[PDB]
Amino acid sequence: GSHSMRYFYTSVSRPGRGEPRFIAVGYVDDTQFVRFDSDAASQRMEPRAPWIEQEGPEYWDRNTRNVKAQSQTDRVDLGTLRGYYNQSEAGSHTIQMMYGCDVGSDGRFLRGYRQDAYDGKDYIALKEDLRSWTAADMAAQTTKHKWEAAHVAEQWRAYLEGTCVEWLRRYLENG
Amino acid sequence: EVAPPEYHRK
Amino acid sequence: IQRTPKIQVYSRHPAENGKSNFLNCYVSGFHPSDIEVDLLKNGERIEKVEHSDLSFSKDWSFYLLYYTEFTPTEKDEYACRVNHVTLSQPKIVKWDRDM
Repeated sequence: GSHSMRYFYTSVSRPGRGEPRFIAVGYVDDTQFVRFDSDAASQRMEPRAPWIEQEGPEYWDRNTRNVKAQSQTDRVDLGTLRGYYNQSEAGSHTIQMMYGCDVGSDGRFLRGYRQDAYDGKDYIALKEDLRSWTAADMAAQTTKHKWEAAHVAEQWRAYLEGTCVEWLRRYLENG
Repeated sequence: EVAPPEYHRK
Repeated sequence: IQRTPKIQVYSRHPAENGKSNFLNCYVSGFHPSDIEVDLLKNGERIEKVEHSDLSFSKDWSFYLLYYTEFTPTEKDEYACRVNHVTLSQPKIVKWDRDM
């Protein structure tokens, strides 16, 4: 059977109540193995499955810094997107992103994906080729034009076809 | 293993 | 967009008085993420109530699993009270051991 590793990020703004809330969960098939919550007291990625606890401190460090840095990108984005849509500063808004990869029964790369949404609807997603973008609207098109000129697709493709598949295979074996 | 942080703004 | 929650109440293991397991409330299909879910025993909020980490389905709507350990009996009634911006009043779904 094939398998999948998927990460789900969620940033919710809260005007007059501090920085946005950031939650990140990682899945290997139907099993959640890690989690990050900006409102929790540890401020670090945490294990939620037994087979991941064995990972080293460098892993936890790296994964913690990476998700946090992503959360900061999301807060700049929450502002940018409010302007694109011309909404008030008082409302709360959401940015969601799911990304992952599927491997075959033999653990070979099958598919990869990186998709995001604004306020529960599609915004910008990377096409199957992992080389081009699909913009769901006018606002996303603005993003697409910037991104197609800065080659952010190549950055994601390297991860989705490289790092993603290789770690999924590690998780599959350790679990 | 999480993807590197997105550096490109929307 | 704003979508209203679906609520499913069920026990971790098939209900049989004299045994034990957890009463579960799975809320899904909602947006935004702000939501309040309570497990009630005969109409009172159960003090203990754990829940999973915020995740979402392909359509971006959220889902949460709330659970608590309990002892199923003939008399004790169980329910899940949910509050969300999309509702006028907190929706309550009673636990039916046959579902």
